[PDB]
Amino acid sequence: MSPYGSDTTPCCFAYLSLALPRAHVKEYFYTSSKCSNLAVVFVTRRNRQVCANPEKKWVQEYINYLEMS
Amino acid sequence: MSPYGSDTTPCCFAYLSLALPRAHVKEYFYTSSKCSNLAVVFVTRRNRQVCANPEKKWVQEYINYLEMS
Repeated sequence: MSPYGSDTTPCCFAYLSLALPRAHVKEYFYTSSKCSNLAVVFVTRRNRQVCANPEKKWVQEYINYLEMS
Repeated sequence: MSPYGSDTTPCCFAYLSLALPRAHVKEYFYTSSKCSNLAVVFVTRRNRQVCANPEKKWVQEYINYLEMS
């Protein structure tokens, strides 16, 4: 437990019109609530995370695909 | 290297006047360049990081102390 919650917080704002194939992605995640902008963090099969804003339809498609698969 | 980057940025904007003693900290560090605010991340002896803006004297002293020790 950390009594002091004023620590390093993962935040991000990015997007990509050409998203990596769904076969390379493992799952999706959302940026910290501390972030002024809510973004989606895709975790690849290589466990490498990337940030993309949910307003991109590809992100929606990938989220919709990863939520069902 | 990553041809496709833009991922979670460890950022922070906080401070604490009642900071933990130098015996509780191991070292200091700076926030990522993607951060809109430069902050200092202190790494405790428990591998727990914490942030504090360098504008605080405690941070300056701890930086000056941790840079030498």
